[PDB]
Amino acid sequence: MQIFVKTLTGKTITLEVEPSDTIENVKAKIQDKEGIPPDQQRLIFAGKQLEDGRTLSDYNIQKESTLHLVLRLRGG
Amino acid sequence: MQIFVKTLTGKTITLEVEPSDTIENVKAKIQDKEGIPPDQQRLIFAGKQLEDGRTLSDYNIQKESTLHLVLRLRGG
Amino acid sequence: MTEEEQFALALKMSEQEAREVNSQEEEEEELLRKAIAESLNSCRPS
Repeated sequence: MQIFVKTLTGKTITLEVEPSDTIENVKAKIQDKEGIPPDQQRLIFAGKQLEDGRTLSDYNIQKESTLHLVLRLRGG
Repeated sequence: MQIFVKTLTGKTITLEVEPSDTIENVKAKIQDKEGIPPDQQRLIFAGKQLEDGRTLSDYNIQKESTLHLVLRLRGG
Repeated sequence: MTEEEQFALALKMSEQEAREVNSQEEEEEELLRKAIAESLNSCRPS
């Protein structure tokens, strides 16, 4: 399937994913396209922050869904 | 973690420390780099002066925080 | 040398660092709140 991710700068990223992908795999797909370290990435969907050990189907995320990517600075 | 210390001369020193380090250990790390006796060093953070028997976590000091190093004495 | 000017300078730089750091902390907390609230209010482009 395909999903969309929106940045704080108002850019939209498109990601190819399966419902069984972890949020850690989604952070790694964003790192591969944008260079952003996974420790600096926060993903929000339907008002809920998404956790590394969970999958897209645990949040009922489906084709053409829009996620909100939050980041600032520092990694510790 | 790392912290920064600014001098009266406007130099920035970088120190490797843990939140459990005493202010006495921070004075000793400054003595090792700059040769300055701990009895002559006054350390300030967020406008508050720091005490030898306290630790960086007692002042809620975090990574890449800026401390301010005061020198000399009150008399002149 | 002078101690009083240099001392006041060190304290003043320490107060500016404290003020702006508290600003970034409040701005980041309010950003997270807004992002959650907007993810609930409208998740479509608008």
